[PDB]
Amino acid sequence: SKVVVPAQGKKITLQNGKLNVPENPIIPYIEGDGIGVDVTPAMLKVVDAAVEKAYKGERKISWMEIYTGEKSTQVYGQDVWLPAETLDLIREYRVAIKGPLTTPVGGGIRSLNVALRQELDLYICLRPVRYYQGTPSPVKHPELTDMVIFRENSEDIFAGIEWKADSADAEKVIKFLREEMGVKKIRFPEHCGIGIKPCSEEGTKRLVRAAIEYAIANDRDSVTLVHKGNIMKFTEGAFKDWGYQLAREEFGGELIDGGPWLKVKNPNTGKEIVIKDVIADAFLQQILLRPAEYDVIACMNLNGDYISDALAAQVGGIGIAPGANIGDECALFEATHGTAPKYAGQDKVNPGSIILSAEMMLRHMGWTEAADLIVKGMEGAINAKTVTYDFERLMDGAKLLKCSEFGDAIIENM
Amino acid sequence: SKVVVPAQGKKITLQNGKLNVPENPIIPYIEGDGIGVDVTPAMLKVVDAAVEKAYKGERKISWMEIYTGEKSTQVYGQDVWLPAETLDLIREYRVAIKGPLTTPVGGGIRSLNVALRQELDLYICLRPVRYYQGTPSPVKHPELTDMVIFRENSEDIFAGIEWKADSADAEKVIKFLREEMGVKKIRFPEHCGIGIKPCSEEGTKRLVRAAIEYAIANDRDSVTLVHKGNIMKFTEGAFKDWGYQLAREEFGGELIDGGPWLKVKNPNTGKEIVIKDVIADAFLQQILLRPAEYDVIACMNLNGDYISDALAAQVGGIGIAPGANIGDECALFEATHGTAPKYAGQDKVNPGSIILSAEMMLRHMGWTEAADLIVKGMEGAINAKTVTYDFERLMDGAKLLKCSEFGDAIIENM
Ligand SMILES: NC(=O)c1ccc[n+]([C@@H]2O[C@H](COP(=O)([O-])OP(=O)(O)OC[C@H]3O[C@@H](n4cnc5c(N)ncnc54)[C@H](OP(=O)(O)O)[C@@H]3O)[C@H](O)[C@H]2O)c1
Ligand SMILES: NC(=O)c1ccc[n+]([C@@H]2O[C@H](COP(=O)([O-])OP(=O)(O)OC[C@H]3O[C@@H](n4cnc5c(N)ncnc54)[C@H](OP(=O)(O)O)[C@@H]3O)[C@H](O)[C@H]2O)c1
Ligand SMILES: [Mg+2]
Ligand SMILES: [Mg+2]
Repeated sequence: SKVVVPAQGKKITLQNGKLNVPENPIIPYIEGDGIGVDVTPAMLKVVDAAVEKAYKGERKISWMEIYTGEKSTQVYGQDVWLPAETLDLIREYRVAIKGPLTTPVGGGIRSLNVALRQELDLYICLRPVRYYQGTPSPVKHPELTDMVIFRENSEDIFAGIEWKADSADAEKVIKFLREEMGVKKIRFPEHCGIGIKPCSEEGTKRLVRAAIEYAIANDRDSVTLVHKGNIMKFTEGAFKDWGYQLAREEFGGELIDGGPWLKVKNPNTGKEIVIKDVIADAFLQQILLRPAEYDVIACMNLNGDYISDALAAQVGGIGIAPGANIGDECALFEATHGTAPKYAGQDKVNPGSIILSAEMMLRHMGWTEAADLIVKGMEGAINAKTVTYDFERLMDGAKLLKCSEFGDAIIENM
Repeated sequence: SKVVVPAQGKKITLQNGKLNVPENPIIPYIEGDGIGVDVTPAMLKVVDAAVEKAYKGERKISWMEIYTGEKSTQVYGQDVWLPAETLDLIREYRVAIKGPLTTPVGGGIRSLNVALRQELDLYICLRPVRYYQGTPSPVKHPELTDMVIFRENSEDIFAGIEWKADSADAEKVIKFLREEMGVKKIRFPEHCGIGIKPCSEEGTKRLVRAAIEYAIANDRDSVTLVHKGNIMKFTEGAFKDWGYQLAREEFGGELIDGGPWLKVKNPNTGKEIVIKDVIADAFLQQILLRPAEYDVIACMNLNGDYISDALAAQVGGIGIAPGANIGDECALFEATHGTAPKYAGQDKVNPGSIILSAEMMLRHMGWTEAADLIVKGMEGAINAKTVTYDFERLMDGAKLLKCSEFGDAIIENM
């Protein structure tokens, strides 16, 4: 079983919290299915470029291609979707990036995107949403949005703990719930599917710990812990409580008058981070209406997904939203959208998303220089309204660049 | 125990599917907590008015006040929140309307709004969202939105089947799941809260049956069954399947090419209703972006809540959104927002919501005449931009009417 590791580079090492990043590291990349094949090459080009421009030849990346999804079955024999070589390599190599993956209906396989995340314990799904100036938006003021969404990745209904309607198993479960648990509340027990939803002190606390720290480090204004927690009192309602607990405990939360909101004092800055909560259904409105009062946000798995895609449409770029799956031993950055099964190979989709994800990646390695070079190029291209189809078609005379040509525009604006 | 039933009217009867509505019916109303006290009187005024104007004195309503929430404890002794007199009366009287209710933290009581709905088996939460012309909206084209949200009310995580983190009970459940069910997937079993999520053939099918029928009767264009069903395969993924099944089965769905979408032929009209699906997280974007392609929509409990409040902010009026809880033996219309615990008694909040809900109510009784009178008055007031605070404060010189005065403006525009 083999992936040709490049003879040109050196592994990144995690020397106790410190990510030791060499000058020529091996960073693995999973290509993708559909436009993964378009998108990815645009990414490598702009990344390699940002690296040349910034460090004037000193540093560079030995990209190692790994396999997952469609390609895995082709390379490893169709029956293999997520081989382990891939799981080790991400762990071992420390930082990895990926294009879009598809999960095959038919053979009882759960979401490949979620399989990677759960398996590698990448419990922090980091999703930042902000308005690049000149991006055609459906809302009046897309510029008021600049949020950093911290979504729990290892729990919630998203785990995959469910028994099919009428299976002997679901059947056994209902017998348990009613017979033993006293659940006189499942409305129609016959042919009823059951899903399970967990929330631990551990899972929520480790997530919030991460979120507040991001706030302190980047001097953010607040941390909003969202939860549909007045109905789900012991899962979501406990998300809120443990989060507040943590802010008080580990960070020194002072009460803002009669509660429940806290105050965390930013050591490095003197400013005080407001720790507050907002119920999920009411939050979905608050973000269209008073979006300038939210900054960093902590969520469970389900709401995090919903809030990311909701916030990403208002600021236009559903096609340019970046994402990171972060855990303790490694990290996996990714493209947050499909490949569009009709567009593959046509060199037509917006390659923004994967590009910003590499931007996030490059920043995480400590190459802050190549990072803002990429983001500046991005704004350059967009502002010059010489953009890709998805944007071009809502713009008053934008030049229509293809995927690759767009990557180029980014290099031209660095 | 007593509610003074009015000597002035006659009960509505449900004579087998046909709602026999007298000329002077007794329609019960639950006032509300906080602005329930503002809002409600505005409603009764405009309703009584619509009824005078339309039927020229012939018909009228003997309003019977019932009790739930804060008021219940006052009238019935504080310890009683949802007395049964109230539960019978709604059933017996057939149609009831309500203001906002609050649920007390502290005494282990679940949501009063959800208690009523579950208890009376009002399994259809009907939530229509459309743009009244002149309502200050945060999106560029709030006018493209005209959806009728059919949300499942008796199932989903919303049932209240959960065991607190660390309780002996949750503890027993985890032992079951891992020991007996082979669930090597609850990430941190220690101090983990567990919620339960069911979905029956029965619950989803009865909901979709209702939704499509609404489409046929009102000549709607399509029925979008939404579901986060590629991760929740046996609850949400089964919502989708059973729904399609129903459309094929009971309504005669023909396939649109290679699937999965169907075609239901509107008997009364010749037009063909498209039955399609959209995954939940992708739907939350599609509604900001291509909102004109969605019409009627079927949902489970959780997504229905999220989609209602999401759609209601884009079309501005989060404060004017109406709602209906419909079941087989009775129906309960309601105000879909809070009372704002700082605004109560100040005669300041927008009374739209409760007013439209009575509009919906009046329509359901068969008084289609009083119904569009109210909605025409509504548009009149708003268009004349002589509106309430919440609207007035985003309008270029609107006259600032108080709650009551606004009710009046509605009567002035009929
Ligand atoms: N993180 C991920 O890798 C990820 C996440 C979710 C789903 N997927 C997958 O991708 C698949 C493809 O099918 P779908 O079409 O149903 O996917 P989808 O991702 O929901 O599609 C979103 C659509 O919006 C537009 N948009 C978003 N990405 C764009 C881009 N790169 N360039 C231009 N405009 C963009 C395109 O509109 P048009 O289609 O109209 O051009 C695009 O196809 C499956 O849905 C799913 O397995 C992958
Ligand atoms: N269907 C229901 O009866 C229902 C549903 C949900 C919650 N509630 C309850 O109501 C409570 C009150 O607290 P909350 O303030 O947190 O409630 P909330 O309903 O989330 O508050 C929404 C806020 O948006 C604005 N808005 C919505 N209703 C309005 C109206 N009638 N007039 C003018 N603008 C309007 C007001 O802004 P400002 O507050 O800034 O003025 C309003 O208070 C509890 O949240 C909850 O138990 C009742
Ligand atoms: Mg998602
Ligand atoms: Mg709601």
